[PDB]
Amino acid sequence: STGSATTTPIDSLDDAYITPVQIGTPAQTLNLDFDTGSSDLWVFSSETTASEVDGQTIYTPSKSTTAKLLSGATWSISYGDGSSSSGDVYTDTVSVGGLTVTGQAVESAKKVSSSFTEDSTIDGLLGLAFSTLNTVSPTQQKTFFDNAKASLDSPVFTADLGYHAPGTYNFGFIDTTAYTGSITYTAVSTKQGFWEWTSTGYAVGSGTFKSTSIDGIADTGTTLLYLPATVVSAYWAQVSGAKSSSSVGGYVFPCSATLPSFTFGVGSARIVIPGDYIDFGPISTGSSSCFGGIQSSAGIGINIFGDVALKAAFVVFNGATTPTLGFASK
Repeated sequence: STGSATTTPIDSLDDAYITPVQIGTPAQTLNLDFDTGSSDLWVFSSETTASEVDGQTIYTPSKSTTAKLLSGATWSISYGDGSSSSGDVYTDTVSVGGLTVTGQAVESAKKVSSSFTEDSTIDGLLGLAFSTLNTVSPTQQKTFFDNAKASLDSPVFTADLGYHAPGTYNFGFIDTTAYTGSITYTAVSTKQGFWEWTSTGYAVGSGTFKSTSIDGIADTGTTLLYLPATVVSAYWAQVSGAKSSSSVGGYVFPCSATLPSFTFGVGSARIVIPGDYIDFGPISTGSSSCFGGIQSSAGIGINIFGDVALKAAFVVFNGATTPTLGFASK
């Protein structure tokens, strides 16, 4: 089997992407944030505290003839941005782009933190990291991809995120028309539960490539590119007037600037992020100070190849017995 679904930016900045997902019988379609940095499929629901729902579409398990309470199971998750959610668990039929999994754990939120409530466009998350990170207790549950894998034509999914435009998540096949050149594959460590890999270096604009190992994670659920402070300083030093602002929370730059590109290495291959992809717009409405899309990871503990980086590539998440990642230009 295969599946193919369009993923759409939630706003004009590409802050996140939503993909329609069919849950239950008859189908209830929710728009979920596919997140290769986490491993829970959780949804706003008829069980979510009413004051914490503000425009999201909810899953109502009592209206699904295939829903079953997973007795005794609870979940609770906290994300790198400080947001969180928790609740109980049903199993139900879940379909993405024509690919159907029966008995998928659907984690129904009883509580969500304010940032989720405040974002009416995201109805939940669909985790695509390794199932070892799934938070369901006392019996950890598998991700949608883990449950689908054996049925897929090939045990892979691909992320093709758009810049200011829709893109595609495919399951079970590699669309050879969706990228240019060849796909360069690179090793993955699953020791932390992430799609963790090592970039071979970077360049700023037209500058020389610096060969240096940068361990980080491929994370579709993180907006920005978070890299070591040395790398980030070298980038922003090429933007007149850019500075790190402790009050704003990162590097800012004059909105009148033209940003240089940023290149990262994948083996001997190179992925070029155009400068425009690094512009996240005014820090507040009407400001001429703009927020940068490349930020320091120094306070995180891990480097993160988020959407800024991934949307410059066609990315293969290869879930074979020894997982690997592939990157192609597009």
